[PDB]
Amino acid sequence: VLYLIIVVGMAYLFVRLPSSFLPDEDQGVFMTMVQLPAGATQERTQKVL
Amino acid sequence: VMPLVISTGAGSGAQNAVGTGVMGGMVTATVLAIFFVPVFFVVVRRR
Amino acid sequence: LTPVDVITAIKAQNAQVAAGQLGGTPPVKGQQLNASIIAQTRLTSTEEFG
Repeated sequence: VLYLIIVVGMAYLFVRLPSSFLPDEDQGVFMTMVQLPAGATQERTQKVL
Repeated sequence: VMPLVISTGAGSGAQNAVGTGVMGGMVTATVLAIFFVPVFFVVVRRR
Repeated sequence: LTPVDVITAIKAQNAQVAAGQLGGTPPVKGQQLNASIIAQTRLTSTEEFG
């Protein structure tokens, strides 16, 4: 009967454990993006870059 | 899987996840099934 | 009048025109506007065609 509760705690654990699909790995190369208010010019974004 | 569980190099996340997920199940599957399956067998045979 | 004239007129004053941009590339140093331009739009209602 004690072994019985060994089962139910599993369900308690299933709530605690979240769900994802695929981890993020260290590829060594990453990206960065710059977005400016509309109506701007090429010089402004070039200076920001 | 001992080297897998402790890694920080390239592709570390996948080996970490696989090693932990396997070792955590196995440590309890080897230390508790020996003391549990005879009780299960005798109970299932009695009924 | 002739039907050819009607066809020519309806072709001429129901058309699409591409104008461009105010502040296009290449720009001159010291520019701060990059708006677009709208030139002509196709007729929509029957009264406009009338």
